[PDB]
Amino acid sequence: ANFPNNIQIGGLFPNQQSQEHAAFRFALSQLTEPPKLLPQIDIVNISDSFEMTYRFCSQFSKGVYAIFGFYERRTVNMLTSFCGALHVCFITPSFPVDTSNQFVLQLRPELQEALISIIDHYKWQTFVYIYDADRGLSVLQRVLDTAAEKNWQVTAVNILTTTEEGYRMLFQDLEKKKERLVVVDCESERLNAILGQIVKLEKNGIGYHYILANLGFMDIDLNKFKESGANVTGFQLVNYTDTIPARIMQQWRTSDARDHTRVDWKRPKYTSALTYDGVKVMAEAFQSLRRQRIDISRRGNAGDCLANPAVPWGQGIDIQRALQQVRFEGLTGNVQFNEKGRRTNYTLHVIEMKHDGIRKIGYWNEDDKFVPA
Amino acid sequence: QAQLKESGPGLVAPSQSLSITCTVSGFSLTNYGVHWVRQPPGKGLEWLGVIWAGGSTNYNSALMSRVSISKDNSKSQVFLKMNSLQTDDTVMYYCAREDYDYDWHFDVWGAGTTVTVSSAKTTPPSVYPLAPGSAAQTNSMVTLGCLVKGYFPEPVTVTWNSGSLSSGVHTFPAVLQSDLYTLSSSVTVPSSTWPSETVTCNVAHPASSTKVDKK
Amino acid sequence: NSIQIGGLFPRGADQEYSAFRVGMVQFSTSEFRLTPHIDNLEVANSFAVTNAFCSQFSRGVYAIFGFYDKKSVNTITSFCGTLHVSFITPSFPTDGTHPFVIQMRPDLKGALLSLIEYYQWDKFAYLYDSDRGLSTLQAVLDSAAEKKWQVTAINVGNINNDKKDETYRSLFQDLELKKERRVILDCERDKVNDIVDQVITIGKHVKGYHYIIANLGFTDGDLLKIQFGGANVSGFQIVDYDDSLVSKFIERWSTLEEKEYPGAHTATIKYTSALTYDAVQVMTEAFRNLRKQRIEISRRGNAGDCLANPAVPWGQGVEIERALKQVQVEGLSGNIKFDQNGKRINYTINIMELKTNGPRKIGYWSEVD
Amino acid sequence: LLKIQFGGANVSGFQIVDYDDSLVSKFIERWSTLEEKEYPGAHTATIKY
Amino acid sequence: EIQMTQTTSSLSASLGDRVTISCRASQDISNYLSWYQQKPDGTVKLLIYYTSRLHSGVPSRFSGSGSGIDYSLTINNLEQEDFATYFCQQGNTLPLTFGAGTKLELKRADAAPTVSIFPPSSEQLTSGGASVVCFLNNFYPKDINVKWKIDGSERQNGVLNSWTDQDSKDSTYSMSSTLTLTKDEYERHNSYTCEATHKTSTSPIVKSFNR
Ligand SMILES: *[C@@H]1O[C@H](CO)[C@@H](O[C@@H]2O[C@H](CO)[C@@H](O)[C@H](O)[C@H]2NC(C)=O)[C@H](O)[C@H]1NC(C)=O
Ligand SMILES: *[C@@H]1O[C@H](CO)[C@@H](O[C@@H]2O[C@H](CO)[C@@H](O)[C@H](O)[C@H]2NC(C)=O)[C@H](O)[C@H]1NC(C)=O
Ligand SMILES: *[C@@H]1O[C@H](CO)[C@@H](O[C@@H]2O[C@H](CO)[C@@H](O)[C@H](O)[C@H]2NC(C)=O)[C@H](O)[C@H]1NC(C)=O
Ligand SMILES: *[C@@H]1O[C@H](CO)[C@@H](O)[C@H](O)[C@H]1NC(C)=O
Ligand SMILES: *[C@@H]1O[C@H](CO)[C@@H](O)[C@H](O)[C@H]1NC(C)=O
Ligand SMILES: *[C@@H]1O[C@H](CO)[C@@H](O)[C@H](O)[C@H]1NC(C)=O
Repeated sequence: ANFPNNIQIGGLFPNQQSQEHAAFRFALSQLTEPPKLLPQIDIVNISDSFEMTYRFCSQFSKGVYAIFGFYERRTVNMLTSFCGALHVCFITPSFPVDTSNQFVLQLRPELQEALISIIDHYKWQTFVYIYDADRGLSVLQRVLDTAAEKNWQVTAVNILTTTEEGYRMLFQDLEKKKERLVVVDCESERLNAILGQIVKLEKNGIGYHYILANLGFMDIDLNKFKESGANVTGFQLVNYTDTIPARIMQQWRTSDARDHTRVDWKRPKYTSALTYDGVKVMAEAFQSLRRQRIDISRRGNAGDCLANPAVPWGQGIDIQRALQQVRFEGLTGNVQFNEKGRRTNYTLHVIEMKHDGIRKIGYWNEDDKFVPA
Repeated sequence: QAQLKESGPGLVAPSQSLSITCTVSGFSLTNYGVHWVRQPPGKGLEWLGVIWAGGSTNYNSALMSRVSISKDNSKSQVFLKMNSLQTDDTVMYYCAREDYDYDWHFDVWGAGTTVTVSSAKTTPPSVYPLAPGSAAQTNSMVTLGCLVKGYFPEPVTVTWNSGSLSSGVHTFPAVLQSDLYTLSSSVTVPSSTWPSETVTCNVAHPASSTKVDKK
Repeated sequence: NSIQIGGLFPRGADQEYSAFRVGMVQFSTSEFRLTPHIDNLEVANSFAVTNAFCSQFSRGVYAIFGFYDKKSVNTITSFCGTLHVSFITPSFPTDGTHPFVIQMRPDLKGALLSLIEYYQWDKFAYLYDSDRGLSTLQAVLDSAAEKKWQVTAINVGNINNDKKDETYRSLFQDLELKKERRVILDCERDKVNDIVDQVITIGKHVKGYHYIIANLGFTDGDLLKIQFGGANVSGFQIVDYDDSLVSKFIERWSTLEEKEYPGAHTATIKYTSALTYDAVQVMTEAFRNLRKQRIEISRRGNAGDCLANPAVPWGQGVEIERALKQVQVEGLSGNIKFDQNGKRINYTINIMELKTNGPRKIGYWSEVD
Repeated sequence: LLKIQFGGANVSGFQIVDYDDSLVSKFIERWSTLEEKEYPGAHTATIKY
Repeated sequence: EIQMTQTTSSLSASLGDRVTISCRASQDISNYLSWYQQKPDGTVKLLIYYTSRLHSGVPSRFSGSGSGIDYSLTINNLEQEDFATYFCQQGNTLPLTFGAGTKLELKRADAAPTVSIFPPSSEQLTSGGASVVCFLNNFYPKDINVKWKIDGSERQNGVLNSWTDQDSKDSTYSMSSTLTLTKDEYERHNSYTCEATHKTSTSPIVKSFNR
């Protein structure tokens, strides 16, 4: 017919047990409406470009329609170029890059505008900048431009470059000033590793205000920041206290109760929610393509990856147009993609913690700059 | 533009060396390379040697013990000295230069000079008349004849009627026959001009400087 | 003997290609006869670059010469380090250490920091580009944080050509708010010309400003409009025309016809072409040393496909890698020497200042002192 | 004058034609349409005195 | 070494045609070939680079293709100046051994060679030698055999038939075979015949020469 019941889906993961593979399996297990998605999960080192290219070419030769997987700073340019030259979609819940084609679906929303708005609301004119050389490369330019426009005093410092001696040096340098205003944007594991060291400097807590640009602020071990005069304000994307999130929580709870899951689910991060939202987006797009009576098939029997010249795919263009016009209320909120492929029409809940007080300042959106509560 | 003019003796006895100079004109001699390829008469040209710009040379495995090219950056001439010349060395040699257009394409190629390696001495050209038989009018273009046999070294300068009556002259190329060039000429003289026209075969020996005219 | 290599050139590398061909013609040796396979292809993307790399590797080449941008560098480095295929490139150096990669452009962060410390600057502007990597920007930021400087970074790479009049004027007016007169330009040979034209149009080249062109080629860009303004500027130069070999190469270069060799009738020369010539010389010297080493480095032409898994490289790869890393010969840029990683060491970078009569040398830079 | 208006120094010059006038505007509208092959220097918004 | 050998020995065609000369190879050349044309005077020029491009100055009609071990060049439209030789040189592995190459010329009608025998002169016959020259002019094509016969005995030793090139106007060739022998050989013979067989006629044209 238009869409066969058997649909191949390629999965790229850096490791097996990371709490994301289990979420992906649970998201595919609930889909019972045709077309049925058949997962092709492959473990590959996301830092090795050769292995990533080999796996991508193997999945393209196998006949997969849509590919799902993460990448890193090393493999951020090859994947998007291959997807734009082969007309194959790609759903990525990792950090979004500025130079991205219309075939990639960066599920992680943009965090530079919200950070700039928070800094403007807090009336900050001089603060140190803490970032990592792995993923903190696109927001740093925007922060520097905002500082040059609004006449700020920023001092960027690298995590990998600064050693323990350099850490102590920069900490005493910021302590030489009266107010200690530090902003950090790192991964959950990297932020935990940094908190494993920053606790011995914030014992006094004399004018310390931290702004963690992480969407998993609830998953952070806030024990290191407690019993210290420091203020933290981290963004939040997932809200486990709503109706649909709690329903999905109970659903996976009963699913783990009836049969044991491979990987535990306690203390969930935001990557699992993003993977669930991406799986739901793919399922909705495939259902819309099947219900619209549109034929989908491989134009060439076992299409080569390095075939010269490159063979385009109008069916890939149709799949991209279908995956772009999806809209529903997912786990992280409302899901909507623009023409560039990024995520729009979302809500970011800023949460400030002080004296064991979970006070919600407000919510963030695209149209309005900032609104308190 | 670049060019390449080769110089040679033209005639050399056996068991002697064959030195040829090629003045590099239009380009440098210490920047680009230069190769020497020998072209046999009616056969495929084979590479004899190549004098690289670095100073070294690449002699082929055919005559490595008989060919040796020398460079001269001052006079801008690549002397191609070929020692121990054989009896079958009566061919033409032309030098050329390499280039770089994504492939080894020899663009600058000279005209090259010829050589006749023969141990025989010089002999005066003896021309003989070969008429069409009777003195009547056979056709509008009476095919004459000039049996210029016994010429050394090949070839000689044979002209019918000193170039005056040479219309339609189907002169065949001379060939070697026991150290003698037996030139064959056939001038298409008119019918009424026989024997009113003086069709003299001015056999001018090039290697012997013997100009003999016979009608 | 024949040694098959690979050649990758982007769209618009006519000067670099002509320099490559001139170097191939000049460095001829009876020990071996090279046979490159030039494949013109834009290094902006990654799919076409991988296709060209696989096509060059399917023939069974020994060394591969080609350029790359800040995007297609990771895949090239990985494909070179996986198959143990050596790589020579005059582009910007990569981040950290990377095997089987022989760069040709020396580091500029050290010389830039040295010039900044010599000029005793407190607050200045920094206009960089997103095509030469983000390592120099991080180094400048770290040096400023260590020395307590007031720096500012403005990305001039995303500036489109449609609103070039409004964007440049607006950013210069915004920079005028902080009362900053010292500006450091870090771009290729194309964006610096547009920045100079914008400065000329807005009238900021009056005496009282100091510009720094953070690039290996200072005389490459047009300077006939800045030397008459009155604002003294400084730049970095890698090649010196006062040397005998460089002067002889320039004399033998201008006489070349422009129809056959495009971009020949010019007194100066691009630093990329000079580095390509030096790389050709280095490859020739390495092949000569390998031929003189009495080693059977010749292999069969049965390499097959590039994406074969598992891929088993050959010892000739690491052999030619060590041969390329253990080379030392003079050239246009001066003395050529590589470390165990592959980066250039023992190099001399010349600092030039723009005067009324023209560019004048004020000193040199090195890694030891 | 695109290189002087952005310099900073104000200049002053005399003008004989008023482009905002109705007749001059109509003449410019009926003049810029003419092709450059037939009439040289026709696709110009301005005009010499 | 790579010994490039041309398959076609000599191919000719008329104006307005598209000929295709092939060039084989002993091993892989990596498409590093070159088809250079050489005129009859001696001046040569490179026309094909890397077996896929055209050199600067060559005509736009000349082109080529082919990869691996078998390549071939194909011209667009033959002309008068294009009627010449075409050599192939493989510079992949030193020493670069060039190929033989064919020769292109203009085609004409199948005409029979005009045989014309003649006896020796007076001083030539008095010296002791006798050359029975039979100038077979207007021979088209060059495929023409000869068989001399003196006094009924077929003459095979002492005759040199040096054919000439094709005429630029008559579009034909001429031969020159002289039965060089001693005076006693011509004295014993009565009438020496010069039978020349061409492609235009099946019967050999014999030209007798009485003493
Ligand atoms: C995934 O690939 C990357 C890229 O090669 C690996 O990172 C390297 O780690 C090794 C181990 O010390 C180093 O020797 C290399 O120099 C590193 N590469 C680079 C480019 O710096 C990484 O180890 C791989 N992951 C796993 C699990 O093996
Ligand atoms: C997202 O876009 C939609 C319309 O494009 C808007 O939100 C909708 O929210 C209203 C409020 O209940 C409802 O009509 C639907 O839930 C949504 N509409 C549709 C058509 O799905 C709004 O403009 C944007 N922002 C949010 C937060 O929804
Ligand atoms: C070159 O440009 C710089 C930028 O203003 C200036 O050089 C300064 O030169 C003066 C005079 O010797 C010194 O006192 C300053 O310390 C220098 N550095 C500054 C001002 O940052 C000067 O305008 C120009 N000329 C010279 C000779 O330096
Ligand atoms: C931290 O928050 C508390 C209450 O929210 C406030 O009183 C205090 O001033 C804050 N500290 C800083 C440094 O702003
Ligand atoms: C998000 O969760 C918080 C915590 O309970 C709750 O107060 C808030 O109402 C939730 N947001 C929405 C939109 O319901
Ligand atoms: C650097 O190169 C120069 C060139 O002459 C040489 O004299 C010097 O010894 C070299 N130094 C090192 C450390 O290699």
